[PDB]
Amino acid sequence: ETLVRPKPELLKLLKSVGAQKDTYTMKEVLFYLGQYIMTKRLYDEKQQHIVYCSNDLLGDLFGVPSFSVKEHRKIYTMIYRNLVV
Ligand SMILES: CC[C@@H]1CC[C@@H](C(=O)N2CCN(C(C)=O)[C@H](C)C2)N1C(=O)C1=C(C(C)C)N2C(=N[C@@](C)(c3ccc(Cl)cc3)[C@H]2c2ccc(Cl)cc2)S1
Repeated sequence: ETLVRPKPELLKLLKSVGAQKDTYTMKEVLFYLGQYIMTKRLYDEKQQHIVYCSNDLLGDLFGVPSFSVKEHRKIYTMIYRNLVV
């Protein structure tokens, strides 16, 4: 539905997992974010609800060393701090 426009650095991250537009639905952003987390192993097998993104571009952009996958609104907050008109 509605389109969001990533800042350059987030756009960089999305493109590193094969994205090729300037604008995306939130659903597409989360798809690519998932791909990025899985292909970079940004988690620990013993804690499957936590993304560990400290010392990764993703942590720089989201401004946190880890976050919970069950905390959806905060995930949207962090994405929105990386969005532009
Ligand atoms: C944080 C990633 C977690 C840890 C392990 C792995 C997982 O369950 N498995 C399944 C079990 N397994 C094996 C080897 O059998 C592996 C450990 C892989 N895993 C995931 O697959 C998850 C995924 C992958 C598709 C990325 N997601 C999850 N919530 C998902 C469904 C999700 C959560 C929140 C929101 Cl808003 C949207 C989607 C998705 C995801 C997507 C984007 C972001 Cl930023 C965070 C999470 S939980």
